[PDB]
Amino acid sequence: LPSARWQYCGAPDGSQRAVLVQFSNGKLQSPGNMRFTLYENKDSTNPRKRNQRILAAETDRLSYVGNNFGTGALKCNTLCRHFVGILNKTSGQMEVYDAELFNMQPLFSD
Amino acid sequence: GGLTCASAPQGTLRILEGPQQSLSGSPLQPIPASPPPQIPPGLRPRFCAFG
Repeated sequence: LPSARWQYCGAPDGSQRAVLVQFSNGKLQSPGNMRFTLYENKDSTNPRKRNQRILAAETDRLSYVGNNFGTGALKCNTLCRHFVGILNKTSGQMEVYDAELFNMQPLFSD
Repeated sequence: GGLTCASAPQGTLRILEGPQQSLSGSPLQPIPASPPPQIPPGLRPRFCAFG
């Protein structure tokens, strides 16, 4: 059975994280037209706030927002951990990195 | 300079931590079964007729 040699190159300080997005209303057939912007909290002194992040996705018609804090932050980001594996098919080596999962949602204000 | 969607993942790995089963020995009871009530040895009659 096909197997890969596992390596956690991972994050140098653990400060580095990749970014996974999931859309609550399904898939985007071809999101190539989406622009993602990652926002971080300016407060680096408060351990609670220093890991707060907002991911915004803008389309022509709607905006999506995901956050890792508050109601929008969901349980899967903690109870479980997410990683990204980059497999080199030639070497059979899988490099594994920490990942952060954002659940994306639509933007409207009264 | 922004973030763009990249190629779809080709596979998923789900990790869980699991221990294994031991041999079946099925040691039902310390002193097992319903041990039967029984005769005290010898006993002897504790009663006699008159005469």
